Amino acid sequence: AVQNVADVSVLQKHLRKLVPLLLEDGGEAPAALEAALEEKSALEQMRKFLSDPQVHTVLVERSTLKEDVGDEGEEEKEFISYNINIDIHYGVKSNSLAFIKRTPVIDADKPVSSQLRVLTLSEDSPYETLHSFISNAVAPFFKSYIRESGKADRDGDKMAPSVEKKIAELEMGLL
Amino acid sequence: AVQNVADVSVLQKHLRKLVPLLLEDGGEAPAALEAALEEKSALEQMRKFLSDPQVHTVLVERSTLKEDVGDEGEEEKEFISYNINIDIHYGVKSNSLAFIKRTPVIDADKPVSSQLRVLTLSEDSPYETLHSFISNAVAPFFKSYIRESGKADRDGDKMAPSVEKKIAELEMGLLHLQQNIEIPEISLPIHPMITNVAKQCYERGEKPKVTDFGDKVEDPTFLNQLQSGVNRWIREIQKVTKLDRDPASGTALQEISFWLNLERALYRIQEKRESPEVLLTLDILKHGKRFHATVSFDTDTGLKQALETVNDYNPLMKDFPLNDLLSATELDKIRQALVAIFTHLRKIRNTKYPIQRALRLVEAISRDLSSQLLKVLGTRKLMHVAYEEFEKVMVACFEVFQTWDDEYEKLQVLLRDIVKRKREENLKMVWRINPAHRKLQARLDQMRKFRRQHEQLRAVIVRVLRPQVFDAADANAIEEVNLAYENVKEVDGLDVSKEGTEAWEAAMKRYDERIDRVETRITARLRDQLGTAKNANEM
Repeated sequence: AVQNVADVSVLQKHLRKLVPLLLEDGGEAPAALEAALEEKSALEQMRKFLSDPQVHTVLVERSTLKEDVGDEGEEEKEFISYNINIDIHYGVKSNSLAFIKRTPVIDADKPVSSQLRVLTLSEDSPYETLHSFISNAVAPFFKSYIRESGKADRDGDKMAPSVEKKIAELEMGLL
Repeated sequence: AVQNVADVSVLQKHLRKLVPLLLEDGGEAPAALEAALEEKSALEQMRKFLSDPQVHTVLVERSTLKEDVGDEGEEEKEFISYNINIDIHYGVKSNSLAFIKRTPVIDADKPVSSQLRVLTLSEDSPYETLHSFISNAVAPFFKSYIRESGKADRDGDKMAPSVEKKIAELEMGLLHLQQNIEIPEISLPIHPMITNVAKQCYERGEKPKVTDFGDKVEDPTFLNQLQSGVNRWIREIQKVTKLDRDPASGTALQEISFWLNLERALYRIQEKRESPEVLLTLDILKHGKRFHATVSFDTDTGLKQALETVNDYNPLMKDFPLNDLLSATELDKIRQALVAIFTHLRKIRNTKYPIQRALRLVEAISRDLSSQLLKVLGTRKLMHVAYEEFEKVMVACFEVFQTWDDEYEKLQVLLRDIVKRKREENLKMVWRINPAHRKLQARLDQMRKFRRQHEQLRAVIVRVLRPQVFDAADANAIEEVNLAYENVKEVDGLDVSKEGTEAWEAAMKRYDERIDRVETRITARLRDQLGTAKNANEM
């Protein structure tokens, strides 16, 4: 929703201070993040994402580009870059951070970081990526909540055991 | 793989920088985090996490503890309480940060954040969250991965498209996500001091006044705290107000429960905010001209329009025949309730309701029928149901289904009436609906057929298979018809699996094989007995 909306500056600065801690494991914002700040297409797409409640998903793809080389027998160097993504895409040799509004309504007064839900992805293998992550994400948490919340004692939705079977077959197929 | 074990300090600093923004839009690594964060209880836990190439889950939370304080003056005191866990579960009144090692042992020399993925926890509705977020995170990503990897190009492995299909099964299979949590009301999430002061000023029975609050009646900090609490309460009631189960993916029982739940909740909240505490709070905040809170509360009700949306009570008019149906165990009562509920549906016309939602509810009714009538027929025990009684009960059930079909047709007429109404606004008018029971009825009707033929196959054996009424072929064929009848009788019954009908069809094509053996025998006896003349026993 749109009653109060966080500014481009504050959100982008938060992202600038946040990303290097992740895609550099505690590094500092590089020139790629500078371009991300200056990227007008990104500058508008993030405004659309923050404003529009139709889509609550956004993606930033710190991309590695095959930089040409002129060295003496040394293969081509890798150059860190940036990409903005309203949708999500199969990143290749390009690390990614996903931000989807945990709180669908958008408010500047509301903690935007606590208004957003954070995921990330480094390109090693999508198969094990999805499998292991959903496994150690929904196997313990979902089962714990359903068992301990008394829902296992509630017949209102026998939907939970069915989707437990669904989760199990998900993990089987993905592994 | 297994590599160097990381140290506490590096990841500790990383998470310390990451948390405070994610938790409360700042905080800059609060010491409450660091107290038990540095504690040996968490320290050995995380040493095991980094070292053991088998554990890949951890849950660091920080509950804003609702510390109940018994001292007079207020109700509760806001508190901070960092929490360490190695397993993940729904933290109550708190959001958490999970961390999954992508490498079974993680080191600092390679980027830790590269070898481990971050999850962050939702306390509002963790299930709806995880569902929607996993969907929006993997399904488009997985589709893009399939397209770029060319999984359709190499058909040697076709399991990735199937896992895409099962991901779709997950996402569109459950949307309710155990919806309709029956939250009818909550406590008062506002300033505690004003509440306790008004409580003590009214328990005396002397009408809590403007002045008894002292300067707090005009204190800017006190009034701002009142506004913040009122805004918290109004946001909570808006959140619970905007809730609406999707008509699909549920059931008519779910819809009626949803309707009644929202009805009683809106009643209790339309009777709750009128408590004198709320009234005096608003009055004394407006005393300092805190008009923003007043206009917000005036406009952020969000329930009025919902109240007229529920002001239709033909809902209950259909609900009662639904209850009769749920209690229905016999076909006559079943389509009696069908007639009544359809009449009430025709009576919904004067009321306002989402048309697509109404259609989805009709489909929910249709397959709820399918289910309960399946239960009824299984009760009838068609497994070895006798011939004539099978025909009788099937005629009954099939004419009840024809009554349902007439109800369906008149419902289409009502849909045309609904389109006539739609002429007032002219939105989408896509119409498509199909109860599964038809397929069920499919099997039903085809079973009637064999029953017919089998009857015809009995007396004629005494007539045509009997020698002019040979004995050896007669005996063989009567034995075969009896045994084939037995096998086809006990092969399937109330069984409603269509593949069960197919197996039955194999059994009856074998039946017809014996029958054609009989046809050959009887035609052979025919022709070898022919040639005499036309009259009677000759032709």
